[PDB]
Amino acid sequence: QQKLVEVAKGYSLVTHGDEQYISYYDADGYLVLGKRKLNSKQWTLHRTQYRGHNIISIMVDGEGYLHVSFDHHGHKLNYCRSIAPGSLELGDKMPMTGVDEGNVTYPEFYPLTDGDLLFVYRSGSSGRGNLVMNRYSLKDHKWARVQDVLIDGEDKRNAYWQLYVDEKGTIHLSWVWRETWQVETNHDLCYARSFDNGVTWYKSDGEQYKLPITASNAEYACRIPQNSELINQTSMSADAGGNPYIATYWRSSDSEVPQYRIVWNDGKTWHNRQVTDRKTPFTLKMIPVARPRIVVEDGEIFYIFRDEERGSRVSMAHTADVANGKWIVTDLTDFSVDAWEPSHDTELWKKQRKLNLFVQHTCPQMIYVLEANTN
Repeated sequence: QQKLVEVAKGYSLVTHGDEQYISYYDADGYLVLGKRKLNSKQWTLHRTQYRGHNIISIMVDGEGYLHVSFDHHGHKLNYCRSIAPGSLELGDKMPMTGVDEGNVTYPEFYPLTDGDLLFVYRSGSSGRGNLVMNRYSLKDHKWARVQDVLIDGEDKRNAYWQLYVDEKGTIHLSWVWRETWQVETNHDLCYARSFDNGVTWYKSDGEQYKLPITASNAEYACRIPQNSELINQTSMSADAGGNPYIATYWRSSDSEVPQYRIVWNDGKTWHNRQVTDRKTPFTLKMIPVARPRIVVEDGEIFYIFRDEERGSRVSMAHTADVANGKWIVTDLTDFSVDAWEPSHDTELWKKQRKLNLFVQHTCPQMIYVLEANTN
């Protein structure tokens, strides 16, 4: 039933309709775009005109156009669109809004209701990283700025964020704060959501934010102090009811051992729960565990990770119900993928409840799509 489907060797996975798209850098450093029909193993692979840092984000809009952004130097925005619906061929680089596009890192697309797109990036044009958010309107075929300043670290702070657009079109946002250049100064887990494509933001209790969101006015999903081995830049999800779930890891005050965690809000309060039972300490001050990924089905969680304790396999922790059920931990591979961190086809889960993972041994190594069993 589970399958490990070959793509190609390389030095980011999205379904639209019955086709799955992928992006990676080949051995010669060229950005490749590929697609297959679902339930087949034949990839059409298109080496683009662009050569490689090395972050690629793709998304397909409601018309079937592929939008692509890549971060090499962390300077000018690199943004292209396919020439036609369904095509892997890219046009020339183009602007989005033409404003604040000179110092771009960590591009991320998300799909919105009715075929529109969201774009989030880390802008460096102030001298420090700042979340900038744009929307692509399918009806007028242009990009517009949604927020210039959403999370404000004032003089004192950087933020590291993750987002998810749920099955109702709500934008979920969570982040950690970081005080200095040192990773040990990560602290806390904060939350916001928007029901109106990023115009207005709320806390989970229904209180409306007055923007920007600072450390003073933020909703704290969890208070986690500095020196807790709290990692930055993970992922989050939501169920069909719009309840948010955040996956990360940190170490409790009394323990030497960091543990994977799930943090979620049930409509009334925040909960957190330990996911596995690790025994090996590590400190962030080659990290032996990966940043986690999650998919959810009404409280049932599939939590994807990688841990030196388990031989650096692709691993899964699964619970039938995050509120009450035990976690069953298994390996999806029986081979090490070393420094790999999970990513998955977010749209395929939302539309079809199939979990597909981008898998590659990470230090040319074969890229695979792992088609996991979840029911």
